Amino acid sequence: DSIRILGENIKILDRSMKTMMETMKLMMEKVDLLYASTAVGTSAPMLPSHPAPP
Amino acid sequence: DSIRILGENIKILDRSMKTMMETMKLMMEKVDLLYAST
Amino acid sequence: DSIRILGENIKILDRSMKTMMETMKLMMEKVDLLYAST
Amino acid sequence: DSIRILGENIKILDRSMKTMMETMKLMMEKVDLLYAST
Amino acid sequence: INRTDQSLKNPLLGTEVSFCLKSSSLPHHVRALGQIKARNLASCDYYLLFRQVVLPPEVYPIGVLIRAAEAILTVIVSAWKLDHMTKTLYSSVRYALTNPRVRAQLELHIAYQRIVGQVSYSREADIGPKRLGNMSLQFIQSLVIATIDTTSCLMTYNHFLAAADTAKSRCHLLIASVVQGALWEQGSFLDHIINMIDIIDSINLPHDDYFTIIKSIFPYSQGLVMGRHNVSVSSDFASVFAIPELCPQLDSLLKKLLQLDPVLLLMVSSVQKSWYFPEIRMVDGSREQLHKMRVELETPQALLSYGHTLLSIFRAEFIKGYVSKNAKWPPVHLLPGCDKSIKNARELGRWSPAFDRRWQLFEKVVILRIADLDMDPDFNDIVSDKAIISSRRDWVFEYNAAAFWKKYGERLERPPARSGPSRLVNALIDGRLDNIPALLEPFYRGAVEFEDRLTVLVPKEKELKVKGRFFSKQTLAIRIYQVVAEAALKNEVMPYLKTHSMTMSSTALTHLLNRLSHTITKGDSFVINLDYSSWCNGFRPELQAPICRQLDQMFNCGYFFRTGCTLPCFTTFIIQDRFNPPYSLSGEPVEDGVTCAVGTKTMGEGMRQKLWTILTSCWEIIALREINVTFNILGQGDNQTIIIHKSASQNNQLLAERALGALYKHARLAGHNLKVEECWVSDCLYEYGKKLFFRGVPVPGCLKQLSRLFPNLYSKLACLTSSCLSAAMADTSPWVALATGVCLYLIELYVELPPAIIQDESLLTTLCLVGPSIGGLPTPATLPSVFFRGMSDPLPFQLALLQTLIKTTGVTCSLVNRVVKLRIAPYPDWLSLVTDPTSLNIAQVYRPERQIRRWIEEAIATSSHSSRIATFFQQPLTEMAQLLARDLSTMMPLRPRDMSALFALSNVAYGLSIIDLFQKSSTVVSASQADVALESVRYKESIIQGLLDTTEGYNMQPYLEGCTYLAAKQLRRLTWGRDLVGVTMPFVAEQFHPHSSVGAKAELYLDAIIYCPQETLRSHHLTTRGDQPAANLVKDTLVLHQWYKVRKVTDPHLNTLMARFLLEKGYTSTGYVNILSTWLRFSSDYLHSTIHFQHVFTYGCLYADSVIRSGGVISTPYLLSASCKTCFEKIDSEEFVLACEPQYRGAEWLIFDPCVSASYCLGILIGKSFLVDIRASGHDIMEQRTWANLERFSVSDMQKLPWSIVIRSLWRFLIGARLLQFEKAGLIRMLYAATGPTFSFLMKVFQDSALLMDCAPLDRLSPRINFHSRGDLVAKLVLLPFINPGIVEIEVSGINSKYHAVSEANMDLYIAAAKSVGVKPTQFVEETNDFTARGHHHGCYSLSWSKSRNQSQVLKMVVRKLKLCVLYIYPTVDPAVALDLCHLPALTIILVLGGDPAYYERLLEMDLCGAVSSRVDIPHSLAARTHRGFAVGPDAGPGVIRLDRLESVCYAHPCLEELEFNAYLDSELVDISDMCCLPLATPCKALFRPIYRSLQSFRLALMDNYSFVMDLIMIRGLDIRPHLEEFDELLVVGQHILGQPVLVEVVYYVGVVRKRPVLARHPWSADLKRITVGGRAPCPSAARLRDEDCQGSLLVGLPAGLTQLLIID
Ligand SMILES: [Zn+2]
Ligand SMILES: [Zn+2]
Repeated sequence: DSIRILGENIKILDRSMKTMMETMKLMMEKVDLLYASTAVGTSAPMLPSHPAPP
Repeated sequence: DSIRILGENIKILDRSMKTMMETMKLMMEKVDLLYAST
Repeated sequence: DSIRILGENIKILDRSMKTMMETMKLMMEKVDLLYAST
Repeated sequence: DSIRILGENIKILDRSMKTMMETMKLMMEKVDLLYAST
Repeated sequence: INRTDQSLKNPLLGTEVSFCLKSSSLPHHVRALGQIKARNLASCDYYLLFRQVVLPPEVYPIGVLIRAAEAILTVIVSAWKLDHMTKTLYSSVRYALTNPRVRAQLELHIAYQRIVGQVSYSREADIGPKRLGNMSLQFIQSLVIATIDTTSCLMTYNHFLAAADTAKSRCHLLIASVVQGALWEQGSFLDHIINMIDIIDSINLPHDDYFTIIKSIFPYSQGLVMGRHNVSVSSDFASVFAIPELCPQLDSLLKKLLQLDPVLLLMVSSVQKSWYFPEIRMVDGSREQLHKMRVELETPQALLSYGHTLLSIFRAEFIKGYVSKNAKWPPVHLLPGCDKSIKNARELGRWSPAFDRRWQLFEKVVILRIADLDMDPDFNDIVSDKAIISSRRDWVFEYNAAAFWKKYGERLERPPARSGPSRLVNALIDGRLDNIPALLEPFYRGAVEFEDRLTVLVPKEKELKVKGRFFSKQTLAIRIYQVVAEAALKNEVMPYLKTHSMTMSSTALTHLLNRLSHTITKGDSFVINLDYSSWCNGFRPELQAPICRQLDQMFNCGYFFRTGCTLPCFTTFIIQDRFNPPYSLSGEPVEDGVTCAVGTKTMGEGMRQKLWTILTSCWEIIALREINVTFNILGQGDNQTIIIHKSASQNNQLLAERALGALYKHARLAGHNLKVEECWVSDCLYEYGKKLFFRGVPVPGCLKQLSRLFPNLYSKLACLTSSCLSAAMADTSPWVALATGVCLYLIELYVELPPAIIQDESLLTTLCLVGPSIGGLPTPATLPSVFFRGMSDPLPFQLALLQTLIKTTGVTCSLVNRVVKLRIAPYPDWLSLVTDPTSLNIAQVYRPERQIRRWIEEAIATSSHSSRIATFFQQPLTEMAQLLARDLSTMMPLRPRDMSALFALSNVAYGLSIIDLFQKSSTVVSASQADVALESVRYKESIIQGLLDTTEGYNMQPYLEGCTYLAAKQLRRLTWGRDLVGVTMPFVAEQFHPHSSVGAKAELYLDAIIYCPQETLRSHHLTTRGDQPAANLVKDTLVLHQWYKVRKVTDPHLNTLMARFLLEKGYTSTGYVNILSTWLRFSSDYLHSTIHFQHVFTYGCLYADSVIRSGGVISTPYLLSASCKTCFEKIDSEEFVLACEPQYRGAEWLIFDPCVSASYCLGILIGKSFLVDIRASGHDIMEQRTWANLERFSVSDMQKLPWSIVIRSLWRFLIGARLLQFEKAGLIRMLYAATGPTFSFLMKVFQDSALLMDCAPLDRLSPRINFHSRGDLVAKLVLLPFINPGIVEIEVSGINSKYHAVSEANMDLYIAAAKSVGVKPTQFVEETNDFTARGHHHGCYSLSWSKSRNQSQVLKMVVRKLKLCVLYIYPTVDPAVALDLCHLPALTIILVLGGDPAYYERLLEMDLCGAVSSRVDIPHSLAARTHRGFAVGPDAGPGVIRLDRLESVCYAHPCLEELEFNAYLDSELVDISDMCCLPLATPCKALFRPIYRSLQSFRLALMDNYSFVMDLIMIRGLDIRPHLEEFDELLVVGQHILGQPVLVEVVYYVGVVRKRPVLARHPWSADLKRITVGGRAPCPSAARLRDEDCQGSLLVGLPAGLTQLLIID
């Protein structure tokens, strides 16, 4: 039982992480579209938005 | 093997959080240069 | 025994996350209505 | 050795969380002053 | 080489001519300026010139063509045996080719083609003046000068090509129109076509208005049709266009066409390319394109919000589909605030219906990873000729240096050669695609390098838009990204979208389309036709970013899709308009808003073609759901059809109005402003797959379709035949297609070959009749697939055609040899055979190029510098393929069908597919072939020389007489040398000889097939419906191995070979005729002989169609008798002993008795079939599709199984199922009736009375139940479980658990094992009560219940008195009476059926013994129209037996108590007083033994029915009145036996009181339902049972309620 009392804890830690995922992804949608909207007609480079494949 | 698999899961959770690090750090220049335009 | 001391540290850890959680939400709204009021 | 490495893992998690916090406080003010900019 | 095109394939650009006119200083300009006249027109008005071209009449001698076409059509039709239509066909061809206007158009086409040929692919820069009648064409480099008169129209070569294509299209249109009109009820509509041509050619309006008119012709015609014929939903589509305000003559002509026939109007209006194409106004077109790629119809905030909503609905649909396909939710993470309903549904792995209306609840559901992005596309997508730009630095290679210099004053810094390839195949060859995951890595990051951020827009050719539509050519990296994304979406995501998923499964599409066709006519499902115009230049990043993010998460490809969703904002766009280049600042294009544009909101046409489809389905579903309608969104392109079903409370008009309002609202939110110009609702016209459908029936595409490497005659003819074959595959009639194809083929031959060949009528005919199967040019004639749909051997057809030609026409066999020039190859080429099972082993001289497969492979293997190619060609694939084919050649009983099957599922087959896909690319062939100009000249010279030699080929005399089946067998024997067998299939026309039943002899009827027309057919019926009906190779090999083991082949060679394949993969352990067919009831009663049968059926229907279209009419049924006996081979499959051990090795570098089991399976299969049938309503029963294809079975196979086993299995399944009242009631009502794949097919299986008496359940049950017809006995037998538990629970004892476990996935497997169990039972012949002069009166008489009892007995007694041996019975006689007469021994019955077996079929169905089948002569009965000798049924005539009913019974016959009739024969009375009853023996079931002399048997039946009625009363909602009537019949019999009076009417009160059945004549409870039964009469059969001592025994032990009902108070 002592192994599952924290097993749920890990899940809620994971769930908080998953909620964190969506939270910024909404930020990343907005920020990207701001930058893209200001790119038309300019030489603005293509800054990445994801670090790299594993 | 529950302990080993949960250790692996928390490891991949660490890696995802380092990806969180790099993405947020990556937005830095994107927002910053946006100021520089103005 | 030694597993007891690694429990409460998670308790405060989550309370740090919870205390962190509203930090996003209270700024979720303020970064949201930035976009509409634009 | 599993418990020891698990403890080191928790420690690196806590320090990475300190890094998250300090980079956020390096974020919140800069994002907020954009409101004063508009 | 200059002028390297023979057909229009590029947009009609005009900038080049403008540049050369005023600018430019090249030498050609000096000559060009010299030849222009004072009134020099502009290229934009080129069509205004070519319309004035007139040729002198009768310039090209073609009468030879007319005669040759006549002969060819005559020969083809005569071979098909539809001779009577030869007149129509060849008269139509002659009329088409003799009309002055048509001939003028044809000559113009010929002149244009000759001119094109003489200049195209030439090396000379300039070609002297060429006369085109009154024109004076002159060619300079790539420019053309037209000088009809003192007027000049200097134009580009593409303009001249467009003019030539227009002339050719008009020729096709005219010929097709004439032929088509010749085969109608409303024929001869050519005049209207010519009038339209003149009207259009008389238009002098400006360029833009003219092309607007031409473009609007078709939508305006659709609007005209809809407005007049819409019945429920209004329409205004016609009013939107400006044709009447611009060209009134055209409007009047179109309205006249509508008044004539809507289908004609739609067909004529379909053509949209027989009118000159426009010169795209690049200056304005490009500007508007760029502007439309950056306009914002909605604020990005609203677009993002609506994108979130679309993400919600997308999640909902995906979850629904996944649950429906896997019964479990995907891996999802519920955000905080998730609705408890979603949580519960996820926990239970279900899908509550409430979600569909509450998609918003899914905003809190996030889908986790479900798969991984397949960053390794298969070669099929990569190997393509789609043009691409290697990188940014190549942008300077899409413009003319001189024009750039003249437009800016500075040179264009082009490097000497392009920095990379120009087409995707070249890129793959160069090794640039060997590391795709690394190539797409920047996309994963989201930072596509600068070098791959350029797109070149290309105007699209052959489109009637003045401002043109541009399709984008992307960089190599972007193309690979597009391919990967499209593959991922179409494979892992798109299928799971439930609502959209039912838009690509052809089964679902076909079912939905059939439902729409059947439902639209009456009107309960109108269709909304969405047609987005700005779709391609639509979607903005905001709208799609949410779904992009969701997809990214689902595929665990971080910021991959979103990369493409925001990419175009950082892309440079340039218009591919040479002679108008953008300025070059630092080696990069500079934005100007006309030629170049840096960054745009959309990515342009041809990108994310799937994602946009998903989004469109999403918002359409959102729009329609909120108005609570029933939609079936259908379509994939910018045009989509929405099907809306009728609502029970709103007329279709209001429903359509609300749907249109909702769609407008919910498409505006998506930045896709929708206009009335592209939205119409109708219940008459609906378009899908570029095919109009008027009132359900498809609109013929004859007019349109028939109007559609280095050049060569073979390629042109092949394209012609393929186009005509596709048109025929469409609803286009085969005859119009064939005639038009023959005419066009003759024209094409006329264009190329010299006069020495053309002016030889016999040679031209023979050449046109020699197909490719025998080694000739592809011709429309030799195409058996024109009419049929499935595979067909072409060789017998070719031989039959040649045979008919030799027999009829004056052509001699020597000429056939001369034309054919058979040349058997020196050595067998097994690879070709395995690729084409039906082909001969001959040298295809006219093939443009053979053995090029090795040449392509060798060129690819070397000069590659790649990695994927190297590992894909590490040794010659062709050699290994030849080795594998030679290995497969050892099949002792050669079966090239199997070889092709076995060869197909091998890696080398995939390799050959890749190689010949490489060959498909245009210039990669030139890369291997390294110029063509000589080849084209060489090829022509070769064929021209070919058709001169008088030297014969292999003598064909022996292979032209006799049956063509034997001829094909012998030919294959000769051309391969070891007796190929198993693929030749007969030619239906030879196999069957249609005949009219009006005149036909018995010898003609022995073997034949019946065709019964329900009513007189005519031209109306032809167009109106009637009433009558990867690793996957692993799975393929597994199923094939099962299919083999079950055939019982267990050969070590095959086992090892298949295991080798599996370890290589890693495993280790019609349409055109159905409409008419619906008016034909079909039968087969010869029992001789798959897929080829469908060919025979289609041939019969074709005979009907021909005899109608020839002006005739069919009233009497017709036949298709068997003619060529030798064509009926007796097939007996043998083993595939491979003989020599297989040597192919492997590649690995590419990429209890079955009767019981079957009987139990049949029982359960039938049980579930009934279970699904009961659910279906009246509107869902017309479909004959049983649960799982229960129909494709023979009759003998079923009769092999002991029917007792099946009956027990079905009974056990039924009792085990134990359905509640509703289903039981549905079964009872429908089984007493008969509908659908139900008791119908049961009765279909149970004609043979042998099964009935031999059915163990029935014989025991026969004395227990009473029936009235064979259609009631079977129903009682199959309903026994729920009516008579007394016996069913006795036979339920038999059971076996392992039999239950027998899965149905292998249902056909047990049938095959039981194919040859033994021999079916016999029929026996049970007797009827006979009479003799000296006999004993036993009192038994057949048909006791029937009123015709006395009549039937009198006829029997008369027959026996007359000692007749042969008797004729007309259909007028009572069916029961004839049956009784049939049962008489030592008598032959000849029904006067006149070729209609309905009456005879009825007699068989009623009878329960073999008397009818044994004593009724079928060959004579179907061949008899009037009686010959003694007959019954006529009121008068020689030998006619007549019964005159006596007014008063004046005689008491010893056998018949009252003689109610007097027998007369040819006006002479027949004395029958001395006749007496014959000793009776085992009687037939027609005597109704179930109720026998033994009253205890009647007691058993009465008690059983009483119990059944009591059980029925407990069934709520069941109409019990029908059953009570049969029970009352037994009650009347019992009352007669007891002596009680037989009341005419009796009132019964029925109901459930205190949970018990009640059936009482007196109402003792208010809840009892009163039911009155009238017409009750005492049954004379009950008289025999009315024994005085038998009265008491009846009531002993009977139920009190039954006793009360029997006794009348
Ligand atoms: Zn034959
Ligand atoms: Zn019978």
